[PDB]
Amino acid sequence: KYFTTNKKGEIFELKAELNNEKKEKRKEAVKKVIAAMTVGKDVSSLFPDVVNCMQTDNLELKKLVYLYLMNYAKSQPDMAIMAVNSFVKDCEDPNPLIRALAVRTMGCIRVDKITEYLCEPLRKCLKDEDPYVRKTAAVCVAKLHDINAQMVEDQGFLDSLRDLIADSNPMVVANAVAALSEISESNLLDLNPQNINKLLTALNECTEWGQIFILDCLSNYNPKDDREAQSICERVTPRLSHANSAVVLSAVKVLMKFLELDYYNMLLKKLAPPLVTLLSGEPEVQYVALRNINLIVQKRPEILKQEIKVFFVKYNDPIYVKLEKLDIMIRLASQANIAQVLAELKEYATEVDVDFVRKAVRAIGRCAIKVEQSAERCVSTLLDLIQTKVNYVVQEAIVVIRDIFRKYPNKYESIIATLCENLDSLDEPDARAAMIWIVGEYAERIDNADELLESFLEGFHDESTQVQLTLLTAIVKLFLKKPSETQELVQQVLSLATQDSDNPDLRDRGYIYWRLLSTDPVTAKEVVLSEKPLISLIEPTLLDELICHIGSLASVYHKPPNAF
Amino acid sequence: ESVLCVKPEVHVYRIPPGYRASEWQLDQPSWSGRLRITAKGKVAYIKLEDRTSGELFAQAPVDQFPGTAVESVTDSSRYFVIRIEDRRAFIGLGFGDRGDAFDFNVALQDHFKWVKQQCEFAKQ
Amino acid sequence: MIGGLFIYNHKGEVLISRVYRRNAVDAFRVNVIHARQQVRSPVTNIARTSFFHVKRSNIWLAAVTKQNVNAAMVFEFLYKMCDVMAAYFGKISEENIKNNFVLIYELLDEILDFGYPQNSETGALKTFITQQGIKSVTGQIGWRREGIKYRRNELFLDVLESVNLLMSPQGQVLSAHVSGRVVMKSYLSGMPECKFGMNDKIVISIAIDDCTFHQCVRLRSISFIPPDGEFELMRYRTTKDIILPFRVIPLVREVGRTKLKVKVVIKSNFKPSLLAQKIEVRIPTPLNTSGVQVICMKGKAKYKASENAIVWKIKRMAGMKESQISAEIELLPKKWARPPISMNFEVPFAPSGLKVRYLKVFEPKLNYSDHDVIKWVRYIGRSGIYETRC
Amino acid sequence: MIRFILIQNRAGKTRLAKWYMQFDDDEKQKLIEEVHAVVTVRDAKHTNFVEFRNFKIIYRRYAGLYFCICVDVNDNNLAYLEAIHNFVEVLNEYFHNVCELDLVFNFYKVYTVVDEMFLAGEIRETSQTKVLKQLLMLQSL
Amino acid sequence: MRGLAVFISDIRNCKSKEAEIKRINKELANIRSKFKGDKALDGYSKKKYVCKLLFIFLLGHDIDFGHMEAVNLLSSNRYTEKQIGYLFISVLVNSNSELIRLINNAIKNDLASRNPTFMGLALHCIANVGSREMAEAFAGEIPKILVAGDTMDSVKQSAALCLLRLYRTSPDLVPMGDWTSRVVHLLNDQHLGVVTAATSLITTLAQKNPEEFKTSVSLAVSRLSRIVTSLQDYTYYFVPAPWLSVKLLRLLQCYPPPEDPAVRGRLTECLETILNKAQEPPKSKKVQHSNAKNAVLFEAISLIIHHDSEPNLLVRACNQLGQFLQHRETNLRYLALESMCTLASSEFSHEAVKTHIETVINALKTERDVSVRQRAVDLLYAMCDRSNAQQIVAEMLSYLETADYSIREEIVLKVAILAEKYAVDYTWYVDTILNLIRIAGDYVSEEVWYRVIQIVINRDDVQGYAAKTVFEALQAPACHENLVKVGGYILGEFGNLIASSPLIQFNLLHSKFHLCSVPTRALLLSTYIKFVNLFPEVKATIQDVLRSDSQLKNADVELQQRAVEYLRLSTVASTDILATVLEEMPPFP
Repeated sequence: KYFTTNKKGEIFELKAELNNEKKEKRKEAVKKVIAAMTVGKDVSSLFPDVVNCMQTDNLELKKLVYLYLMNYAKSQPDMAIMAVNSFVKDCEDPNPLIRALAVRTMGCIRVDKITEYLCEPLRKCLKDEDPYVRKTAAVCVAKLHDINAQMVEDQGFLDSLRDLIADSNPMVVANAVAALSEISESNLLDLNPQNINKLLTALNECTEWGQIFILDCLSNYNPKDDREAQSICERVTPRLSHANSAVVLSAVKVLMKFLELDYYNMLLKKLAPPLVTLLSGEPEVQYVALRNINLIVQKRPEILKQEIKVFFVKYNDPIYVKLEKLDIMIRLASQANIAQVLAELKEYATEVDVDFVRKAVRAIGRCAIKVEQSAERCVSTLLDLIQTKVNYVVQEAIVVIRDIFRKYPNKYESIIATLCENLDSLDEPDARAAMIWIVGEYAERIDNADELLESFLEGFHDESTQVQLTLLTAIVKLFLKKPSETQELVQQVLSLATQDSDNPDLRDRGYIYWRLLSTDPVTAKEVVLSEKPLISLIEPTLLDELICHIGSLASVYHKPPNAF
Repeated sequence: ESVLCVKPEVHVYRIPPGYRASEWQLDQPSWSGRLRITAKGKVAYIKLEDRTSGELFAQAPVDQFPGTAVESVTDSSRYFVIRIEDRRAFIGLGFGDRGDAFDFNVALQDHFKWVKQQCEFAKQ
Repeated sequence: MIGGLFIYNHKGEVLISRVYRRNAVDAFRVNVIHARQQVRSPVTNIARTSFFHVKRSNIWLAAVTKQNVNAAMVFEFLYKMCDVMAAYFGKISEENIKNNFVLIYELLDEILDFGYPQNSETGALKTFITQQGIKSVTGQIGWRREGIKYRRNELFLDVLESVNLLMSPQGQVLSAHVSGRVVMKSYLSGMPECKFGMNDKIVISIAIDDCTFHQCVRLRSISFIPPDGEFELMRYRTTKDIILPFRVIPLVREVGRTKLKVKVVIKSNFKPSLLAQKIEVRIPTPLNTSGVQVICMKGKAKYKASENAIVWKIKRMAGMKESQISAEIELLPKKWARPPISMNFEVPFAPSGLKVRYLKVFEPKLNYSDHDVIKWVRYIGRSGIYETRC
Repeated sequence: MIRFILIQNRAGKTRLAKWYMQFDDDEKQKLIEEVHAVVTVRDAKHTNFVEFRNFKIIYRRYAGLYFCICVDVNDNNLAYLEAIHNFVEVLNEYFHNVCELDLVFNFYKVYTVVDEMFLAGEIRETSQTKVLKQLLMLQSL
Repeated sequence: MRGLAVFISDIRNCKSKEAEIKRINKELANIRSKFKGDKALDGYSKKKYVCKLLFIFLLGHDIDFGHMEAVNLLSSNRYTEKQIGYLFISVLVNSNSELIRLINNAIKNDLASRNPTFMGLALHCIANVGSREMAEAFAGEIPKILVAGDTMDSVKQSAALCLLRLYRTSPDLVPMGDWTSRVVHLLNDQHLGVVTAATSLITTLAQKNPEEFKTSVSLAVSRLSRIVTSLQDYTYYFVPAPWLSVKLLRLLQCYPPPEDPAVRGRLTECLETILNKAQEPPKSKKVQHSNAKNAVLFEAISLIIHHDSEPNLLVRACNQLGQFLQHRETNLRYLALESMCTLASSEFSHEAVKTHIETVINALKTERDVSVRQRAVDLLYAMCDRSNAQQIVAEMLSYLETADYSIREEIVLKVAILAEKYAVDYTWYVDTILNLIRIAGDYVSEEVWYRVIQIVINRDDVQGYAAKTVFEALQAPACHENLVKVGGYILGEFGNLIASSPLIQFNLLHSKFHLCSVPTRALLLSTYIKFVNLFPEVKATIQDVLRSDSQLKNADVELQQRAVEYLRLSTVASTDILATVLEEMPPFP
């Protein structure tokens, strides 16, 4: 072929430097190979020459070959097995970084032929005296399991990992519990006098990552009695103030599980400050922190009942925590602090984020329906937002005041005159569907309702069918309240819904309204104009599943883990 | 006690005196470090602290943001004049980026937006 | 656990990838980086695979995983990966990573080992990592005057955009760039200070990704002082991940040389709460056209003989719907080269994907707030050379 | 016509970039970036006929190098696909088993070969013999 | 020049990008200090300094000097210095009017030269820069270089292409004159290389001047006759001169069929011989032979389609493109599908292309690449008339069940058009659309449902079949959302033609009632009252839905207004009003 040549170019300049005897040029040659792998260059012809640089004693040189062997340990595994006879030489030399380098690299090779070459040098590494080696020999056992090795010999290895839990260096117990958690998907003898007492003495000593895997393992623990469940929670609660976003939610994951219980009222005052100070972190951490508050304030509402001020939305927050601090603000809105929410939700409706103002105005409507003594405040906010005359606010407040007229009939009718002055600014198909209802109902009071629906009727087509059905229902409600003056509309729209329209969902509503009014208008008042019933959370079977998965990604989607 | 905003890279310049920016030294700060804005109820504190250890250098109660405790320099939108309490004393802050002096002004606005607002619900 | 770390650049090219047991590479590229209309959650489950990502200075740090991982721990690891890499590089960038492909391979086998995060304390790594990194007064505001005192404080921030598209008839987006600008009628009193913020859709013949500012703009958050009244704040062009508002399907069936059957289907690629106005579609005809029967059921269309193009003026078109037009063109007998089917429209969103997130306004002396200021936005998108090859 | 000839690495570093249109200094830089955003992706089971921006790309994968000749839509794309391979063999017997670095150390001699075969947007010469009878006469001159 | 290889080895072996720009701008400080410092550079030492400037410009950096020093090199007496000089000023195109006169002073000193390695180098400098300032001085002297017979034949190839660049930049500056009847005469030349640049020139110039070059048709066809019916210099893997017999075959496309019948007698038998070699066994199994023989073919096919002259060839070229659809190379399937789309439109091959309906469908289902796949769909829509419409539409639907997410948008739009345009009767058209909403109903428009329902409402014998078809389509647990609207209406209006039992149909729709949108949930509530009129025994089981607080107390106003009324119609003591108000609806206009 062309452009390979095996004699000059980039490769033969490197094969002259990989075979250079002085190790000053060897290290600079392997670094150029590793940077040539990431771009995508064929360096597979360099492979039996890089491995000749392993016969060395310089530490910086062997780590550079191992990165060349690491990228080929996973991408092209049938080549990395060519170097296995120098791996097991490096599982016996001193400078026990190299002990931990060879065991890490042989764990990544997904060939079944390493198992007679790895099962023996794991057993010297799991009893090594420098505990950096046991930190990666314990994770290699979880790497040996993912290699297709059922391996009752590795069931002789799990006898060593359970011994590694009762070790002296807690960076070993960081991985030994992390491996025994992940290999438990295929175990974890949770002995009450010995294992749990040694896990918790590890917990106050580990890294800020091993205190995640231990608490993610105690989330699979079940107490014997409720006397034990107190003496476990008195040692997890010191892990509610650590400088990591992760440790706290794993220490909430244990406490929200171990409330199968006086102390039950004591613990809720200790679970509330760190779940509040979980939001002083970076923006992606809050999105996990807020969607685990969003389960806790559904499951146990009495924890964060008094802390709504922290959940207010700042201007510079990203949109995934502006839409989520808004949602938790709704679930904590009560009779006492609705004065602080509605004066805050009015503040977000004068912003510029269109899809956030469109949800901040609706959150006023989810406060009026939720908190029933506050609808006068929720209406007086909405009639002030329409005085700002902003056409993405008025076209959203007119949909919410429809949902306040339905929940609360014949108390707030007097602001319909304040609404309909902004009739010309209605453009959205949802906002116009709300006005035609508001003229449709209460047409016994709006005197010129016979003309307001007719101005919508000239452009009856080229509209959404949400409007076209609602205008069909509103003129018929206008007919059955005033069967003397708007009869000339009912010949119009009902020969626009049936004779002209091609949508059968619009058309069948036309003939059903047409055959009512030509049969019996006394019955038709009982059908169309009957008094409508009033209008109005994770389902608790699914909710009690997710509190077992507080810190994890199952709670972030509010989905059970079988959908992953 | 809450934390309104907290930022590194502020600079304290001594004040030869109004309060124009160029009448200072402007070349080498007499102090540098991290800014902390704390809130003990109604009394807002600015906290000048070291960026490594957390050693509190100087601290000033505000209580009035258009008041004389925080006075923006008439020249520029980033340099300030603060009344430190120990004893009343005038040292001059000065911030690096405009966004670090905008988010200072907003954080001392929104706290006194809240203090006046709770004075309204107290009357209700 | 951590199925792997995918350090992506601005363009979507994989700078550094590690895998711990790829379709996961480009499932993140298409559906997170070049996501068109979606609101950006930081973690998203796309086709049974979870995609964590943390952006640090135009670098996508994807942490692609499958199982039920502790999502607080991943996001707390993707920060701890930066604070190691910041101690070795300074700023995270596309230029510092490409200088240090070797060092990051020694970090991503030290700070994590088979997905599990390890002891990533930067004081401890210096004994285990041998590679070293490769490092690299406004006296008077001269564009507004003193004492502007208006009776009501307002900002009319309308984002004006023009869309240019040449699309292959197979639906392949060949050329697409939006040349748009941000105009704000500023009726703010005093001497205010705005902090205009927006999303990450803007990079700060052939169209080049570009963005220029006004002289008042100062430079992720634009901070300025607005001149009195209307001023062109920010003019930009952008050629990536364009939200195309309409898809035109040129189904043309030529029958010999005496007829021509032209069917053009518009599909509207935006949500139905929005509504596009003044739609005009120009469907060009051959030069020897002798008479055209246009039958379209929605909108008006007529054969303009002096232009040799069937102009199909439909007044309003909502989102997600579609229309058809048929035209059995008669011919009068070289083969006819096909000029593109051009389209003219206006849409009430910004098709470059630009959305305004926040705009605070502070005045120091004669105090008013943001919530005293009635702030409008008005996203106006528009066609320019909006062609579809016939 | 041929609008540009582009020999580029898989990394993206260009080797030959011969332009036959008037493009600006940044417009030349972006079109190069858009080619290997396309040519580096697709493998040997795809066609060599990319419908690029307004006009075709005809490429061939050569062992780490991509030879992209960028062509109007109405030209014979299978003829210019062999005009690539006719151009590679001329670089082969002139550089004597040409490697990748012979386009870097001898970049000015590549500009002679491409001006010998592809002049003014169009195939000047087709013969491998009459190039190398002419091109080896230039080398002793 | 070994001073360059020391430089480039220092640039490429930099540790970083910033270590390059420290070494680049160190070398530019050296080159500027030699030129502006002006110690006399003895020829070739200036040649490596300009060549280092040219390498620095090709790395992306900026060069703002040395243009005056390269114009020194154009007056040199060696080819090696004129090569770097005529390359630095054609790559770094400047706008200095001080220099363009100094360049054009140097090009005229080389065009006056009789050396073909200097004239052959000067015409490269003109045809690469190509500016109007060079076009205005050289529009009259390049044609006299191209015509005059004492010019070496390796310069006529360059001047004919330099006049091609000078015509494409400044077409109102090279006029047709006494220059025209000698460029046509170049097609009798001894080289096939002069002819390659000549038919390049006559192809573009006859786009706007077709009649002035009409004498080239009898010269192109007689020149193509000796190529095809045969050139050891120009054979490219046993194919005689491929790029000549492509460019000589694209010259013929700029024209009508030839007026002289001795040339049509010569052009068609030379188009037969290109078409005859495509069925012959390959002289070489190399893939670079299978393109160069087919590159001449896909212009020989594209010539016949352009003429539409003789039906014998359009039949044979179509039967030639039948073999390339079943081809192991992805190019020859993609180019056969682009040719047959332009072939199926003309009236002489439209009957002949319909015999390849079975091959394209097998090429539709097999192909991995979507770009070759979308050309098959564009061919099937172009092949379709009434004599094969039910064959394609049934096979586009049976493809669509396993189709990928890419092409599924394009097929649904074409099946709905081919069903409506080519409906044999209404019983077929309901049958396919019902299936189109079953298979890929997410992409079926709401303009398409309405003609399904309005044919089921209007006609009589598609009422029982469409009642069966939507009931068998709704029993899949993941049916598409739009058939729930279509099936929820048709089972509402025509449910008593498949009663399987009424208790199944309500429990089927109510299973589909949730997890759906607002108008789907709206339209199903209009169904639940139509069952009360038609099916008197399911009445007790429907009102237990219509009295629930997930219906009467629902948040959006249309579901509440529809569920309250359709509760009251069957609850208010009234049977004669319900059978009246829900009578079978009249047909549509």
